[PDB]
Amino acid sequence: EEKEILWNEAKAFIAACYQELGKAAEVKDRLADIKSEIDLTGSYVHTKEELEHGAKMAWRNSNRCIGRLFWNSLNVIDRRDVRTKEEVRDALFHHIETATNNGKIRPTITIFPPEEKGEKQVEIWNHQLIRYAGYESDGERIGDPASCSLTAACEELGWRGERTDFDLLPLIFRMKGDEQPVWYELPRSLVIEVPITHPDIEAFSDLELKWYGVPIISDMKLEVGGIHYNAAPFNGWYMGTEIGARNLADEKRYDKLKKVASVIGIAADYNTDLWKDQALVELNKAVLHSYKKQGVSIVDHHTAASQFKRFEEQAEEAGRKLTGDWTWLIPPISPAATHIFHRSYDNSIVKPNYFYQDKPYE
Amino acid sequence: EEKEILWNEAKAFIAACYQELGKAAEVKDRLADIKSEIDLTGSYVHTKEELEHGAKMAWRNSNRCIGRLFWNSLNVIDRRDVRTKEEVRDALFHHIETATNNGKIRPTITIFPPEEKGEKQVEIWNHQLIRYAGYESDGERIGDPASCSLTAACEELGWRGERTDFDLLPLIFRMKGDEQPVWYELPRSLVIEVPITHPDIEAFSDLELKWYGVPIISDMKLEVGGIHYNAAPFNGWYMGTEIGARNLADEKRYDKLKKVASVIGIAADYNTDLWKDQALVELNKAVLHSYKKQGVSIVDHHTAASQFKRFEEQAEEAGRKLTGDWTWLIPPISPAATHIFHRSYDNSIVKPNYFYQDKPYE
Ligand code: HEM
Ligand code: HEM
Ligand SMILES: N=C(Nc1cccc(CO[C@@H](CN)COCc2cccc(/N=C(/N)c3cccs3)c2)c1)c1cccs1
Ligand SMILES: N=C(Nc1cccc(CO[C@@H](CN)COCc2cccc(/N=C(/N)c3cccs3)c2)c1)c1cccs1
Ligand SMILES: C[C@H](O)[C@H](O)[C@H]1CNc2nc(N)[nH]c(=O)c2N1
Ligand SMILES: C[C@H](O)[C@H](O)[C@H]1CNc2nc(N)[nH]c(=O)c2N1
Ligand SMILES: [Cl-]
Ligand SMILES: [Cl-]
Repeated sequence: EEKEILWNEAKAFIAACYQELGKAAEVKDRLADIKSEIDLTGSYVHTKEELEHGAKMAWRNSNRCIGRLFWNSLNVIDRRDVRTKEEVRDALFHHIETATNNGKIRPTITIFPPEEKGEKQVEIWNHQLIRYAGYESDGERIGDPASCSLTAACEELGWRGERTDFDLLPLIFRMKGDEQPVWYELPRSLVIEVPITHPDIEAFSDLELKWYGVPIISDMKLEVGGIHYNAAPFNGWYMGTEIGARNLADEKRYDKLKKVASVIGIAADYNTDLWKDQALVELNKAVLHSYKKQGVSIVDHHTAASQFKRFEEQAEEAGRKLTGDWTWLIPPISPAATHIFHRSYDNSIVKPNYFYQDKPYE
Repeated sequence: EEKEILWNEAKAFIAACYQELGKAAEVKDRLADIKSEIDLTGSYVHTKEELEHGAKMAWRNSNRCIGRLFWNSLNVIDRRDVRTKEEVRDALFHHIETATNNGKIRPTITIFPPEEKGEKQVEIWNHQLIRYAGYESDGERIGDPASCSLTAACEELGWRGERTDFDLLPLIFRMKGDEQPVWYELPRSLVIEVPITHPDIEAFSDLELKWYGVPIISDMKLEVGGIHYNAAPFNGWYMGTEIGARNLADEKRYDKLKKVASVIGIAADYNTDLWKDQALVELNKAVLHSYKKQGVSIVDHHTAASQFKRFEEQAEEAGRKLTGDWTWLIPPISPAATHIFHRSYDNSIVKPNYFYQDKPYE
């Protein structure tokens, strides 16, 4: 059964992929090769062309992503050759360095050996390669609450955070055959961070806010033609609202709106004053200003939705069905000011794609 | 078949309604009476108790409405006795007067005779009882574009608008047996309007914006126990974002954000400045300020979502399933600042309920 699933997924993927690459005449022979390989080994190996186009198709098919206009320019790094934890560490360090590109962010994915029979070869524990620790004791929170459980697991492995609000978590991953993950501190020279200041309000620096430059999602499974790449970290650049309307604003994250209200000089006393809305706008202006001033890539939500509109037009022109998740594509501020809010999207799942998988901790 | 549908819908409604009213022992005899009445007449007549509770249940079941906490205090006016167009006009004038209540808005529904065999007795053409006309010629728009088609139809019936940006449309409705609807100008003494000013920015009055006090939806069908009340206008009060983030802001409505930007003294040149977001916040603060200053009821979106949270808790406490449409319940500004954004809702349709119906014009 598992073997039949693989072959059916393989057939669909190779046909579509080779059609897109103008290789339709080669499908028959490639599918023959594959069936034999599956018959003998219980699996098959993608060509570098298949793996690269597959990762790009997976991005193109991600219903929740507003940044898909740029799917075809994804930089795919093939690391299916790694066998040791030093090689994984160095590959993850390299990804950070080349994706960061001195601030001019390059969308990149590094692809590690895939699952064999559901057995992982490399298991990454981080949610993002660069993220801040979170702590709770004594009732008072320090850092990013979304990182509380992983931070606690790292402190079970001999690591200790300084307990600032912005401790960088170490890389943490497990190799097939090892019982415990290993961890490595991130070299600070690799990690660009951006201090948050406001273009007009000098007091805004009093909040001492910062965020990291490059979001690199490292806990999703890339599925391509029935092959499960559970370890394939990827990055784009931030849309500013992710930082300003969610990471720094959510009550269960950094919860900064009352402090923002205070430094911008407005009362935070009455719902009818819309002080939360006003604070959210100024915090989001500060995030965009600060990234731009630092020379780190970022996109505002209006420009992002305009880009997504072009992606919709591109799909229609290419004769491709468009899929999307309206509830995630709308930005969390001024959503009715974007075209997204005023149309609907088919939320069907199409493969290749990126999928959630169970956490190894918790 | 139609008759079977009616009986099945009647059974479900009477059982549930009488259960809620502590009248469970009367269900059997009432259902007997009903089946006979259906058998003889092809229909049945609600008691005043059934009609009143039915309208309230219909509101409670409206998935898209954030204001449902107050469903049980709906003021139901029974006008199933009307037979003439003068009686309909006077009933609609009365609804406006008693719902408006000098600014302290009372949620109210007036219920007219229902469809008989799909044949309407009274057919209301207005989308809302109080709404502004819209015109397009010469390329330039005047008034509310959402009213363009109905305004054109009214001008086919001998009415003529002054072509200001805020012309009040007349009431327009058709009686069973008449080929054309009749129209009646609204007495201005019945219509409260609110000029839009800003609490801190004096220049805001230069925009000369206003909106009407009471939104009274008059084109939906109330369905209760298989009976179709196609004419049953209802009103609550506004949530401020409806006016400030949509009616005055949408590009296909009054499209005022660039003018707002100008009077609040910010540039409207760069997406990264978030000038649309800032303009939206100040316009929405002005709307809430102006309604409050005029003594007209209105709710801000933060308070409304807090009320909706209580509605969710009330349902769970009463053992009632909650249904909702996430895509409409989230407010169009700062939606992630409300609890609504962070949970999900079952969008199942439950009756009694309010439904769209085909327009008689267009
Ligand atoms: C180039 C810049 C990019 C931008 C501005 C962008 C923007 C976004 C945003 C704003 C989200 C919503 C995230 C959230 O609210 O937590 C998102 C989701 C997503 N993006 Fe993109 N994205 C970009 C590139 C990429 C790349 C390169 C990939 C993969 C190759 C990717 C795959 C996804 C996926 C899978 C999700 C869904 C995550 C989930 O369900 O939790 N995106 N994107
Ligand atoms: C008491 C104050 C009320 C408030 C603040 C309120 C709030 C709202 C809001 C903001 C919407 C979304 C409208 C839009 O975006 O166009 C809505 C939808 C709705 N409300 Fe309420 N509402 C209230 C009372 C009522 C009443 C009294 C009824 C009926 C008896 C009602 C039935 C509905 C229905 C049917 C919709 C959906 C309209 C559609 O699908 O187009 N509401 N409500
Ligand atoms: N653990 C799960 N999933 C899960 C649980 C909680 C949260 C999440 C994801 O949380 C998101 C909340 N906003 C955060 O996602 C971060 C993200 C994802 C994609 C793009 C993001 N932003 C960017 N611009 C980019 C990052 C990388 C490329 S572009 C950020 C996932 C599971 C569910 C079922 C089985 S496992
Ligand atoms: N014509 C249709 N429906 C339709 C078409 C276009 C638009 C609409 C409704 O437009 C809404 C856009 N936001 C406007 O609804 C106005 C509204 C509805 C409910 C509550 C509203 N606000 C309030 N606070 C209240 C008004 C009355 C009680 S509370 C406003 C409905 C049909 C579809 C299928 C068959 S007919
Ligand atoms: C396509 C989309 O569902 C549509 O534009 C909806 C979105 N959510 C909404 N929500 C409310 N409250 N009112 C609306 O008119 C809309 N428009
Ligand atoms: C319940 C709801 O679907 C959930 O909170 C979603 C809403 N839309 C979202 N949209 C984005 N882009 N990111 C998110 O984390 C969420 N959260
Ligand atoms: Cl993030
Ligand atoms: Cl309205």
